[PDB]
Amino acid sequence: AEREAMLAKTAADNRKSAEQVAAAQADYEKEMAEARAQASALRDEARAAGRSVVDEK
Amino acid sequence: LADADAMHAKALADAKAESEKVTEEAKQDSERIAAQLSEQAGSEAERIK
Amino acid sequence: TLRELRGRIRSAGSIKKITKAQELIATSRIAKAQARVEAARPYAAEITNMLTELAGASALDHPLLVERKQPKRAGVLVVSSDRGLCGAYNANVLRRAEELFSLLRDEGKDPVLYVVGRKALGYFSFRQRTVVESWTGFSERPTYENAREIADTLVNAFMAILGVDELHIVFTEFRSMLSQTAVARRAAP
Amino acid sequence: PAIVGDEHYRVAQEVIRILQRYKDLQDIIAILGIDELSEEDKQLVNRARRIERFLSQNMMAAEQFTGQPGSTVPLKETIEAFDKLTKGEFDHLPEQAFFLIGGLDDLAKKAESL
Amino acid sequence: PAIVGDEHYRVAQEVIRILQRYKDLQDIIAILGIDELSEEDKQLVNRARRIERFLSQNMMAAEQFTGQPGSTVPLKETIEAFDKLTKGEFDHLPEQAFFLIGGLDDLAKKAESL
Amino acid sequence: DGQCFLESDLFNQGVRPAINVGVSVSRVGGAAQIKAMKEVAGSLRLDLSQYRELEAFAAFASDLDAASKAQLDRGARLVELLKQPQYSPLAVEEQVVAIFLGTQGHLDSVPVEDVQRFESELLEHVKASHSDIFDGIRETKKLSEEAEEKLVSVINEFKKGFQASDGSSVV
Amino acid sequence: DLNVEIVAVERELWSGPATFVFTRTTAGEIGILPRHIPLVAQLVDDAMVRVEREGEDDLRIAVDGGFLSVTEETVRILVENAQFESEIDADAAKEDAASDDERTAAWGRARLRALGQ
Amino acid sequence: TGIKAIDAMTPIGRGQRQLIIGDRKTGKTAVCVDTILNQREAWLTGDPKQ
Ligand SMILES: Nc1ncnc2c1ncn2[C@@H]1O[C@H](COP(=O)(O)OP(=O)(O)OP(=O)(O)O)[C@@H](O)[C@H]1O
Ligand SMILES: [Mg+2]
Repeated sequence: AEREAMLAKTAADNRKSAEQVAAAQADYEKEMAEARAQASALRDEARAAGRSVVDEK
Repeated sequence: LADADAMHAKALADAKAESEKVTEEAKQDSERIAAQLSEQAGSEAERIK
Repeated sequence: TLRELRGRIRSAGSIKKITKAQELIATSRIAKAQARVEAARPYAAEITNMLTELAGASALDHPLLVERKQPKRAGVLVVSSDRGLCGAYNANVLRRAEELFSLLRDEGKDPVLYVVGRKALGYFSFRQRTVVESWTGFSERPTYENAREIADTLVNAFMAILGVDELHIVFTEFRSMLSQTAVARRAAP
Repeated sequence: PAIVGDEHYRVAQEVIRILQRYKDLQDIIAILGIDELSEEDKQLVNRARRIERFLSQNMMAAEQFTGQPGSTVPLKETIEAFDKLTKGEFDHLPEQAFFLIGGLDDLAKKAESL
Repeated sequence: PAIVGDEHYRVAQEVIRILQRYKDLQDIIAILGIDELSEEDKQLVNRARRIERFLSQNMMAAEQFTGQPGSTVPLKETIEAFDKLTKGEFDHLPEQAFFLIGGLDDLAKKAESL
Repeated sequence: DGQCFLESDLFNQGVRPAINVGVSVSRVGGAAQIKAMKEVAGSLRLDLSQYRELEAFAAFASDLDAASKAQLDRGARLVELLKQPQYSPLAVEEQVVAIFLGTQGHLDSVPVEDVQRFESELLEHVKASHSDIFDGIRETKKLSEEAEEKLVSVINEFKKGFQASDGSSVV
Repeated sequence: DLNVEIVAVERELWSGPATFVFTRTTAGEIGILPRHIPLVAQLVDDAMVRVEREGEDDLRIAVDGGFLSVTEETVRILVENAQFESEIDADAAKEDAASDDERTAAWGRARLRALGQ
Repeated sequence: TGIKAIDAMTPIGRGQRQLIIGDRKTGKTAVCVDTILNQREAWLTGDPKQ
């Protein structure tokens, strides 16, 4: 029973091995894109505020 | 699964740190954009006056 | 000069009407042809499945599955339209056929022509290249009988009769409405 | 032919024949494109376009506008070039190869460039 | 986009684009039938039908005939209504609901009536 | 001494100014243009005329060579780059940088839908953060090698922090 | 019950369920009803197919050199050309059966067999 | 002139006659007005050579 269980465990293990390695790059790219998006949103809202102060003044 | 785990943790931590760096650079750029637009607003108000 | 200009205006208007009608008719026939392409897909899928099974059980020694030890002749079935007004269709197909001929000659094989559609016959006749056998009158609306005839001819030429040590089919893949591409598939071996 | 020689006259008149045939097809080219023409006329249209663009030359007076130095083509070279081009020996090169190139050596150089 | 508001220009240009596509598809509709269109084209045709019939209005000049008092639709209301139309927020109403109505209030009332 | 032929066909379809690059020309120009503009926009007129000619061929051809596609993309990006609002005259150095973006290929990674915004945002960033480039261009009328390298570095840095309208990165 | 898909090279002619199928493979006649072992068998050049529908009478089909196949989920009959018995022209089949060509005679004989001859 | 297209493809030098030619409502008076407006940066210099 334990032998079969170990087979199964090592299987899921190498599965996660390929996976987690793929997901590391995937999540790094995801967080990097989110950071770029927050940066762009900050620049865009700052530009909007600048144009708003231009309009108001 | 230990290393992949180590690599994923390192990727998350490095992504968070470099995202903080990206956001700091973007905040500085936002500040400079706001300063430029405020200076332009002042110049336009001066010309209108 | 004004009379000539007005006559040309009338001529161009008539041509515009005819071309617009042809465009709409082609729009209808594109849907018809795509529906007919999809209608044949189940047969192809099922016959491919059982052919895979038989190959799994077969000896895999049929002549269609083994290359000739010294290949000399490679038949080419160039599928082309039988009527004009198709833009670069025929030009693309025949340019790809010429590319295939150059590839064959660089590899030491001699291409022999089988042609479908009158435009390809004209193109090859102008270039003094002979065609063993050619069919016409069904590129606008093919039927399985014509495909059966072409396949019988090609297979018999492959079994041979001077015969051919290879055979390719050069035709236009209908990848999408916006794009079509001239391709060549080695149909045997 | 009595003044410029037989070869020059023959080349010039063959070029004119090709260009006139190209002009005669202008309406069909404009409407349906070169695709509808017969092969004997499609080849002629291709080499007619190549002859028309090869008659262009990078004039020395044009340096101030484009920056390329101007080229001078001796008569023998142009006669030979157009004799070759009308016969179709260059109809495998792209059209842009002949555009503002001014000679056979420059033609091959620019064909390599493309 | 200078004399009229930027939102006004965007809405007007979107309506014009939709109507232009609809007029381009008139040729296919009147010959091959409405069924031949794609799902996107069918959606755009319904939207264009509703936009085009919504440009109609119960003109005051018609009050003498029907007794219905004419409608003056403020520019802002027209802009918002056509922004909704181009966005498809009223694509589920019958076409007859858009005939001879001034503004979204009359649109809603006629929709309820039908 | 030359004509700027504004075409109604281009004007009515968003291309404003509607300069017909094929027919429009300046005989006496070239000598009057400052050195930096002559360097960056040396072949811009010929490139745009060739792209306009090629657009008709590619408007219906199913496919074309790699050169044809590259020329079509470059010409589309250049046309979007030259598109300009009204009563918004750019100084000569800003023009130099904007044309440098396109003629040197830096826009090839930016989609057509965002060339205008990319150019405007980069000009704002260069004025706010790297005015040394504009100062050099204005003062010496030439885009020096060091200035060109700094501008390329700034363009690459900015493309990291820019979104296409589709959300994808433009690097 | 069987899921019988009768597919012509041009179209998917028929895909209705059936309780039983009968046809002459080149090696003999075969009668198939559900859970039959997986099979693939060429039909005789003049063969005809019977499908006993769960509803009304069984359909008789003239089949031109088709391949029958059976798998736990479906029963396929891949045919160059297939005709329902109601679509058979008796005079045309009679004329074809008298034809000298082997293929034409086989097709006519198949049509006659499907019709009821 | 302050316009990217003209200052890049068809530069106008001082002493030149540059014909702005086009149909009605093609932006001819918006290219010459922009040119005039763009000269203010030079005007404020106070240098008659500019
Ligand atoms: N670059 C531009 N971007 C957007 N709109 C523009 C641009 N240039 C001009 N326009 C618009 O073009 C409209 C008409 O152009 P303009 O008045 O300059 O043309 P024109 O040649 O002087 O016309 P006309 O003499 O026939 O009245 C102007 O209202 C302006 O809104
Ligand atoms: Mg005007």
